[PDB]
Amino acid sequence: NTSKDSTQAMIDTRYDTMANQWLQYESILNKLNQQLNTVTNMINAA
Amino acid sequence: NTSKDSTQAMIDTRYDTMANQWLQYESILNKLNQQLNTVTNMINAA
Amino acid sequence: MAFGSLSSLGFGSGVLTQDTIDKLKEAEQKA
Amino acid sequence: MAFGSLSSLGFGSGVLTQDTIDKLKEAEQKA
Amino acid sequence: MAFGSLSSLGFGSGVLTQDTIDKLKEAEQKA
Amino acid sequence: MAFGSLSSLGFGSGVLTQDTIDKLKEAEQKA
Repeated sequence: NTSKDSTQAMIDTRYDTMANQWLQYESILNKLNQQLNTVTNMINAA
Repeated sequence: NTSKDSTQAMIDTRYDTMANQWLQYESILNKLNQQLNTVTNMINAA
Repeated sequence: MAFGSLSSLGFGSGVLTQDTIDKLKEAEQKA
Repeated sequence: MAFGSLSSLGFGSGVLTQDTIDKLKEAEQKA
Repeated sequence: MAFGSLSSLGFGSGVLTQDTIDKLKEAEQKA
Repeated sequence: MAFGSLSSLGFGSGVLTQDTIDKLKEAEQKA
């Protein structure tokens, strides 16, 4: 049980950072989508 | 010509930042792809 | 793994249908 | 969820087949 | 025309590419 | 524009062919 729990910890250790990465690029693609909409707002405006 | 050049400046102004965003998410997706390969390297190793 | 890679990151790929609504309702009910 | 979105609203996507007719018949029978 | 109809209403169908960025830049330049 | 959005960011979508090689060669030649 002890060894299994150790490896279990290691398992979610990776995927937690991966979740952080997912939300990270969610924010980045929100920045780029909002900025594409921003240049599109300038395209429509300017 | 002057006014046209002003708006021309405004044009590339947006797309320069957009290029920065593109390389930005290139780096972020490189981080996530390398980290997916990292958790995959742990999956294969561990 | 030297080529282990993925192409994109996506969302919302598809079209709304009442069936999808029902699936979401079931998931919510469960959780 | 900031990007949680769907693209369209659709209907009738597809082609009629006797198999679909049979499925509808079964659904009606049930209900 | 009794069957003249369309299935859906859609947007954003696709993936961003620098090529699309260039096309948008050209369109803006024109207009 | 409230829905003006794109789904993904992608690369390398496709398969190599000698034709693509020729196209790249032409582009390089030009530039």
